[PDB]
Amino acid sequence: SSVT
Amino acid sequence: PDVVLVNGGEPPNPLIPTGTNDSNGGRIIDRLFAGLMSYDAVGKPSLEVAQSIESADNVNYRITVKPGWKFTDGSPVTAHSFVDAWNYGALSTNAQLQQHFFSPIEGFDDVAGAPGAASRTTMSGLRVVNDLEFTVRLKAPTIDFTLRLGHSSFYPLPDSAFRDMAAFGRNPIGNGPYKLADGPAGPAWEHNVRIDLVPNPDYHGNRKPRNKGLRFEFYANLDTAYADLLSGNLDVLDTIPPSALTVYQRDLGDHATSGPAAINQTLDTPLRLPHFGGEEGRLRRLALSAAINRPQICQQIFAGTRSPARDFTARSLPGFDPNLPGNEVLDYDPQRARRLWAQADAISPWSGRYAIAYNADAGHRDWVDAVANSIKNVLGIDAVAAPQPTFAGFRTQITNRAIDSAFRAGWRGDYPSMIEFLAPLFTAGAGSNDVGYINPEFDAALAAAEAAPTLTESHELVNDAQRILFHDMPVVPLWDYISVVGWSSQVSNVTVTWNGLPDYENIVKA
Repeated sequence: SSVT
Repeated sequence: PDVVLVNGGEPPNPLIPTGTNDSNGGRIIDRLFAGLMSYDAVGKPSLEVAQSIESADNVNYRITVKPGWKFTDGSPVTAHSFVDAWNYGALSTNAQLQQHFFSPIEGFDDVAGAPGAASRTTMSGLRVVNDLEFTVRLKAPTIDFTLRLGHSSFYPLPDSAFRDMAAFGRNPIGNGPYKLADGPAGPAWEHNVRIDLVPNPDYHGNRKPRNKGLRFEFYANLDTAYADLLSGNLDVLDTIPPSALTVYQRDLGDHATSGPAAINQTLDTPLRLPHFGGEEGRLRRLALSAAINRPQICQQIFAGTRSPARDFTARSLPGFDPNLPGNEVLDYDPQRARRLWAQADAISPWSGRYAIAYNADAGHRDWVDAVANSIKNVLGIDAVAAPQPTFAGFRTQITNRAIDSAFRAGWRGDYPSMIEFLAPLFTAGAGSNDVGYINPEFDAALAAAEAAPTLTESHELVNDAQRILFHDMPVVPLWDYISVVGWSSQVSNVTVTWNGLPDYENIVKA
């Protein structure tokens, strides 16, 4: 998943 | 409070598993559903909803579903609950960000963006046998197909979802260890503030909660979150702010733990931006990589809690190799950076501003400022930081292509497979390919790595495929993570998993  | 208070953020997208590509939504979705497999804290899968998953060839799979599972609306979990959710994810008409995970299934090309039968709405390779059994036929051997069956893209959905998926995404109904609260003063999901979850009494799987609920608090600022941790107003903080990196050990003692996690950070420059497409753009991306001093930033900005990238994946993954030929593109070399940038200027002279957008809610300010300053000083260009307040808004601009600058990105692993760090980001049609990179030779190299019969061969083929990435520099890999997680004196049994997240179900609160 795309972090942050 | 009796529930465990942990940090999170507003999901950029509704709470639909196949529509969730980010960690803010992901950390919620993974509490609400149970898939065919579940993952332990080291990322090893075990049978969960599946009674069996059988394949002798990595091409043909027979999946049997355990009887007696249900969603929190009382309806049963059946083979259809899986097959209908997977077909929904795969069909291009539904524009699901996780579509890519279905790509190895025969018939994907009919329903996705590919040559094939555009009237078809389901994948021919997915076949229901009976209420609790289905088969999967892949187009080619796929060494991480079994492993990925714990991932959210494969979660089952209740029949009611499909009648109104927008309504479902606002108020999801799942089958997993937690469910949304029916809280005493307003909705469980208070947008931009928090989400409240309580245990699902129906659930009897591998992740039974050891606590009475979870509250994900959507902090606007990680310094606020750290202050709350120190005062006991937050129980678990999975990201220590930069301001605290040199003091957390003094502040928290044995209530903080650190370790490598399968998470990376990149600098993404869409190929559609001025001066950043074609061969010109390739030369400029190589120049940017050479203009960034990853050891220095890791030491000074991050106090040693990031490790300089040596490839496009993460040091802690199986088969990782930090000494691949061609990885010198990830070494700081100002003279080389200027030579590459000048070669790009031979095609078209640079002009304008290079801006790095980021979400300010997650502690990126210091490093982004440092990288922009490094690029400015090495290359002599107008490079600046461009903060945005929230991850949700930032990702929305990236996804809809409104963003008009470079931007930070990075991947938190979904399961421990190097291919999983590459295919979702760099294959031509992937929903999380934020920059528009297309190289069919790379996609073919990954397919070859997937077809290998053994993990050792597969890993060596993945690493061969990464040579193409060293040449193309589709994004600039920066560093991978040393996670630092702190917790309050009111909780215990806090374990940090392989991808840096708390093992939420197992946290205990007296």
